[PDB]
Amino acid sequence: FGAISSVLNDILSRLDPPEAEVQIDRLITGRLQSLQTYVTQQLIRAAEI
Amino acid sequence: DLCFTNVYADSFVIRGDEVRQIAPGQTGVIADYNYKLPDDFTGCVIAW
Repeated sequence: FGAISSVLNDILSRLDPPEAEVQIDRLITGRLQSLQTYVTQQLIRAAEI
Repeated sequence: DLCFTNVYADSFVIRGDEVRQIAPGQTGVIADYNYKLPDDFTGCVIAW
């Protein structure tokens, strides 16, 4: 999602937390948005079924 | 025009080019053994 790596334990094992907040926030945004999209699609399929 | 509960004034004297290290969030010598500021610091640093 635009960070330096996609594995969270890497970012915790490389950077200090006061600047690792920057990377982790980007990951939170990306994963939360993807999860929301999945749930909306499952809602529409539920209405059809 | 803001109002504060209590003000804390800290004073000391260091070597001149380590005033980069007095800023919060980074490490060094002074930030590791003598004086460390937390990451959510709310105030000012004056040096001359």
